[PDB]
Amino acid sequence: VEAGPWENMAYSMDSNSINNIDGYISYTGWYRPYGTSQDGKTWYPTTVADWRPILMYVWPSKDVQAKFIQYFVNHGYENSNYGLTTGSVKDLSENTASIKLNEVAQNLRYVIEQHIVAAKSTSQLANDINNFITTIPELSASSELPYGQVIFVNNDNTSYADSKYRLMSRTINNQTGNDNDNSDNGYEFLTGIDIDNSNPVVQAENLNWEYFLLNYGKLMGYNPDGNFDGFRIDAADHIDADVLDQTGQLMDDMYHMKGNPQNANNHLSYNEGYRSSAARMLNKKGNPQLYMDYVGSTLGNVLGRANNRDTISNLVTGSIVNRQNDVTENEATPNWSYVTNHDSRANLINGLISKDHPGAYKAEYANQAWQEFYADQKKTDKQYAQYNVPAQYAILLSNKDTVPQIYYGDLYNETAQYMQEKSIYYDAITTLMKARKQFVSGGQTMTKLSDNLIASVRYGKGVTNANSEGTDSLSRTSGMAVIVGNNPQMAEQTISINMGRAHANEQYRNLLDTTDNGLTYNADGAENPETLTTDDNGILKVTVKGYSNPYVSGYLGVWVPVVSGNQDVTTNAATVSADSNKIFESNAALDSHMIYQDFSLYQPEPTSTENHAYNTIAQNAELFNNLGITDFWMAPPYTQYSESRYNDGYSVTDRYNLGTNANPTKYGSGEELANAIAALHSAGLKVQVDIVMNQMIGLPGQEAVTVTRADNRGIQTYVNGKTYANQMYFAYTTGGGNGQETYGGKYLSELQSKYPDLFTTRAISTGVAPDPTTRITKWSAKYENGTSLQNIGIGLAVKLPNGEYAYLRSSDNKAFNTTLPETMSSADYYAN
Ligand SMILES: C[C@H]1O[C@H](O[C@H]2[C@H](O)[C@@H](O)[C@@H](O[C@H]3[C@H](O)[C@@H](O)[C@H](O)O[C@@H]3CO)O[C@@H]2CO)[C@H](O)[C@@H](O)[C@@H]1N[C@H]1C=C(CO)[C@@H](O)[C@H](O)[C@H]1O
Ligand SMILES: [Ca+2]
Repeated sequence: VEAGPWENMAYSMDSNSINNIDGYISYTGWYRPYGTSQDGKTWYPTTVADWRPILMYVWPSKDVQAKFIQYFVNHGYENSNYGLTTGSVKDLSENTASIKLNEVAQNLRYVIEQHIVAAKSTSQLANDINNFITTIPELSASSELPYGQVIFVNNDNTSYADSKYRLMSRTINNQTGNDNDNSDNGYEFLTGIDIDNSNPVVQAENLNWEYFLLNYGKLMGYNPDGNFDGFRIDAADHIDADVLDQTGQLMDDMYHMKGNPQNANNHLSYNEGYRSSAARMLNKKGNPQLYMDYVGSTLGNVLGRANNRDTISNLVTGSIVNRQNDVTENEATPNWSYVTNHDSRANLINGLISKDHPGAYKAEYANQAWQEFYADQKKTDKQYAQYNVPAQYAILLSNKDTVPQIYYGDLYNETAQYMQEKSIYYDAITTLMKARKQFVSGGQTMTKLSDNLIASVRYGKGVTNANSEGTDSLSRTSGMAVIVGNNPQMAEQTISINMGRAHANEQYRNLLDTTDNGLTYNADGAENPETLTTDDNGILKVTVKGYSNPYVSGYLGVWVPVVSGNQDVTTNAATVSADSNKIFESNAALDSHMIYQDFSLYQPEPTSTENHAYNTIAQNAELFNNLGITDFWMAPPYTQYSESRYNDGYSVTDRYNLGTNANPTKYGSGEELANAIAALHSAGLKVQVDIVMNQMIGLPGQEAVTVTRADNRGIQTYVNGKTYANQMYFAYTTGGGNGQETYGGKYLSELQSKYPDLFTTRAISTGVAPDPTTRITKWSAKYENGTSLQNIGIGLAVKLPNGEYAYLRSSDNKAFNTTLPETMSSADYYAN
């Protein structure tokens, strides 16, 4: 038998003629048989270009084999001379005899080869195979059960991808496991390939990564200054909280923060979270990072809505700090707060999209939403945009026991080129920002006046409460009164504001007041003059009413002491702590800080080198200082997934490549980053990097992994009554770039030498220390909890009829012996 069906065997038994992922074969995959035939008699050898889809030759069961035959005969491949018509195959099924189905399938092969020769290509065949796959539940992508995630699990078939660790949802107070707080503590999975931050080797790699960022410019040989001072921690509610302990440990080891509030405050770190249980967690740990406060939502519900506003009293209570009469130090949870951030603006725009492209797929256009938003922002009767933006900032910037965070997109038109266009709110917000540096310090009292209308008073540096004498020389000339109403039809009336007994018989300047059309900064259109003077007890009598304009819907008024010139009420941090077990303490020295978010998701790509965000912030370094900003939050500077929607930094490909001249990020190059940070340092600011330990989206390398269908907590779940566990999945899991290759684990030896305690301190979740003996030069499933569903499908893995997976040895892959289906391998099969 020199010519025959034995030529269905693979040309060679290796990767050169058989598609495989880690040795495992796919039903969507292709192979090169030795030869092919269009009639059964004449057989021709393949060249290197003549490959065929495996679904012509092998199937997961007799049922699918019969449905393959039936489908192909019904969709173009009918031929009565080879026993293949719509009624000859109509009654085939899984119960049909095996040799009969094999014979019918062999005849179809000949008819397919006739089709191939008629078309001079396999293009139509490839399309028919893909179309057939979608009609089988088990072969299509829909087998993975949208929408959600899968967890990677242990299996001897995917032994390389095994793990002892994968401790899922060890988040916030659930570090130990054991959720007995009846409170929202967050969950492991968000979106993309979830990094196992429970793995000791990964925990060591995070410390490496953090050390790299903290010494960036030095280690790259760029600007020798220009290294990051701290961290904004992304997705802190969705990572094993061990890494929060270990970040704090590293920073304390490097910079000696436990002793000195000065050292702590110069290396400010803060955790992104939308769950109040994080406050408790951080307090128990001595506050290694700042807790993200929820006063933004309160500000939006009370001042920002069009109609159905919450009562003005919500501003005193609706926060991690009660500010009805806040006259103490070191008691409040050290926190950071915001009027807006990049996600808040995004959720506004991404719901305006739902009206413009109604229920449709977004991925395509919608700058029309922004044109609508910009127009709406200028209107009195706003459809979509936030009301009372300046008043929201006035409250945020005058609040005690917090580090306020200003949003780039509230100072600038965020979809324009970087810092090219100022927002309508630039004047109001920057006026309040400079006034903060000059005036706000001391105890806070928020007094309700008429169900709408609240006076928020700060008593000045060294003035603890309303009855105190001043201790500081600036006590007399410091403090602020912020008047905020949220009823645009409020009756015109007079009000009495207690400035404190330290401010008796004192002249106060009208810093900001409301007019018919907007705001005034020299009392021009207002109900009050340029200056008012307190009575003998320090009460200020002021006139107020409802207004309706683009800036104010209700009332906004701000009063500060009359001063001889330049003033600065920033309190310098102590060089010895009050507690010593605490890292951060909510006091006047922390309250003197102020964060600036430098980016938006809707920031454009730069049209020139001069429009690179890093170059623009190098140019404007002194402006940020002049505005009273001392803590610069920079966007994630990492290399991005090319097809990510916003190009923002969160969809990470390479943790260590922050951009080159040839291949910059959205924000610029690494050398530009180093210069930018040095420029900010020269202006007197500290700067922190957005660090993203939760996920890496868009790794290019595929890996054969064993997976189980899970909810966002990483526990197995059911979807419309269906589930699966221990299924083979050909997921995109492997990569990291040349940055990970060259810098991954590079500084673990140095860290071990300098700070041995990093790798002997046992983590709470695991009970073992970070492991510096393995370097992560490349990411793979072994260091991953799982992934969001990748639209590939679960039932493509080729199992043989005996039950075992089909495997192909190939130099890298030596887990098992080579065992392939008889149809494309066994000479002994074809001998019969
Ligand atoms: C995008 C953001 O998603 C997650 O935060 C979610 C909360 O999980 C979710 O509960 C909701 O928060 C509200 C909460 O439900 C409610 O109790 C309270 O009254 O109000 C909350 C705010 O309105 O919505 C937020 C987001 O809108 C994660 O916790 C965040 O880490 C995540 N942001 C990060 C992470 C990624 C990568 O996944 C980036 O896409 C994003 O830009 C970055 O900021
Ligand atoms: Ca996670």
